[PDB]
Amino acid sequence: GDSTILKVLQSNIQHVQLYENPVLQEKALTCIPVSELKRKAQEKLFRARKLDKGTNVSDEDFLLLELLHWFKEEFFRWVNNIVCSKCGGETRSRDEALLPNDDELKWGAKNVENHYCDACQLSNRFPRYNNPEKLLETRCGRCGEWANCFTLCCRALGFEARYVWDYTDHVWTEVYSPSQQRWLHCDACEDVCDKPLLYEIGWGKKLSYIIAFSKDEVVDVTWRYSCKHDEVMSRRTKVKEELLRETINGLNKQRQLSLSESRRKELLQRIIVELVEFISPKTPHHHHHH
Amino acid sequence: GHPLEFLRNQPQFQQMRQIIQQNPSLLPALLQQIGRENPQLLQQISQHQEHFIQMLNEPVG
Ligand SMILES: [Cl-]
Ligand SMILES: [Zn+2]
Ligand SMILES: [Zn+2]
Repeated sequence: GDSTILKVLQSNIQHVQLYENPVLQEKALTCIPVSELKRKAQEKLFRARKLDKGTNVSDEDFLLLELLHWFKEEFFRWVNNIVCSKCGGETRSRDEALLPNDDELKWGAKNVENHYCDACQLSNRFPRYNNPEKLLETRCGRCGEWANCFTLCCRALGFEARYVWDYTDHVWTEVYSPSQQRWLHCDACEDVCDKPLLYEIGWGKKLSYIIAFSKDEVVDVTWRYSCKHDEVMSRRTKVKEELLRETINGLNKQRQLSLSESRRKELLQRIIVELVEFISPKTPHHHHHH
Repeated sequence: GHPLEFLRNQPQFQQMRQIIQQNPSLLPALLQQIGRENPQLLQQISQHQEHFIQMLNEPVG
């Protein structure tokens, strides 16, 4: 229907197909020093098992932790306001957004930002590229660009990855741990792994709807990110709970028609784990910092 | 009308019910998984097992 929650489910479901493309994934391996992430993951893996108290194994999980770190440090950059092309100094945001010229539209930028230099009387352009192939080159932006490119990257290394859309304007990634038989919170943008209460408890965020999107599924993952489910419920005033559920089921069932029997069975076995967590809200936690 | 009544119309439970009604074979694995994630919920489930099961098998659209 006309509710915007449902309209974003469909773009995002569409949009997330782009990562699975070994053409783009190829392009995203050109960028990534696996040999080094994967070899630094093994060195942290060998030593961790000296204190075998450390249960699980973790392995592609140690690599996951190197993946985030690399991304934060060597690869992607955070854009506050971009520096002036001319003089190299401070710029400020004009609220009237630039119209995207032409190339910018091609690489998926609908909104372009005016980063004004007062010194130079120069409008600098901060395009807001939806297209992850452009982000491999631009290598910068805010949470949108960071989650969007980091999700292409997970897939690029054979990770099961979701794009996770929070209604209150943050986005991130989920990554499956074969190791731990569960999905894992990944915020490259904030350098955090497997600390889902970062947003509500760390930031004081008043959450509502958080929807995950992968090649296989759409999942309402809201309940992973909260221990105040009653308050979250109160803010879920955008759409009927029936209609949201109906619509994600519809989408999963349509888009699972072309999966295998056993695959579909693996999925239903995992969804039990998630669903149990969603009814197992945590007890409200200083450091979601450090 | 039990300790577990509050789960009845929670969204994530309504989804759990649709799945369990359409995948009965998953009940043991559910009970087991709840046993890991949520020891105190598994216990309240045990105190009042039929109530819980009636919740799970009640149809929801
Ligand atoms: Cl947490
Ligand atoms: Zn300037
Ligand atoms: Zn602190």
